[PDB]
Amino acid sequence: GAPATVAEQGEDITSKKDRGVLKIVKRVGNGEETPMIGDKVYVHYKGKLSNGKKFDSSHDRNEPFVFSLGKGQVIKAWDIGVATMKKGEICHLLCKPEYAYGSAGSLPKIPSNATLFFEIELLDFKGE
Repeated sequence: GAPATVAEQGEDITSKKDRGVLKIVKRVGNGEETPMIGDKVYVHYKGKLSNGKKFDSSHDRNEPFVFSLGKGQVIKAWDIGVATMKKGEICHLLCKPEYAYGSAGSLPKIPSNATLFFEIELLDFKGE
């Protein structure tokens, strides 16, 4: 499945190269511009435990998820991963617990020490 494919083939985009955040681009985005730290980023996402269990999707509500890039409003894996995306890009990310919810987890959806999979679409980003 997609999570295994990221574990096997994904690019390690962490600075530490600890395989904490692994990435596969699934659809190429527009041009060369990526969001800057502080930009408001607008994403659609489908989130799964690494075992394939769906835990969330912005599409069910048809409400893009919006956050300020690099501000720690989201799990580290997203601050890292989204910063590498172009507008219109879809990627797959596989995220070790150290870059997600750690040993604490986020019950009831996310157990302790969970690796998370996301398919993320960067819909847009704004200066503000």
